[PDB]
Amino acid sequence: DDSDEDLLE
Amino acid sequence: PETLEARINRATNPLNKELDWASINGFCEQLNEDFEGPPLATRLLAHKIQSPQEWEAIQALTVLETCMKSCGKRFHDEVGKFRFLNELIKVVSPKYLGSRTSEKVKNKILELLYSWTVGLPEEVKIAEAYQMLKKQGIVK
Repeated sequence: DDSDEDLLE
Repeated sequence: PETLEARINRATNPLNKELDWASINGFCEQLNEDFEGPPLATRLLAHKIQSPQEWEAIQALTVLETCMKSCGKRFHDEVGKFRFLNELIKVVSPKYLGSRTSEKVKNKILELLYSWTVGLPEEVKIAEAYQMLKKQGIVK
């Protein structure tokens, strides 16, 4: 599966 | 066989006088076994790693180091999501948990991140997470 959180910046 | 929870609880037990390889490697073995092992492993590890009990977190990072070396496209892929990587960023970063995390724990995470950028170049999110930290001045 390809979905994910945003990178925490 | 024993559950991921049981393994990781033994492998990271802050009562441990030394590294428990049976449990460490048994964790890697078990997450590899069940379809949904890797995303669970990664959830369990992220919690142990963020422990205020340093020996618990340190042993967790050793489990993570170990299973990254031993397992994986499925494990490598889960660790290589922002879903996991964000939890490491929390621990090393002064904006988040970094202020109350030992230098040992943070240095271990940063080492591990560097080593995966070199060793697993296909996981571009690990690499992106690392140069973000480097751009922020958290590494070098």
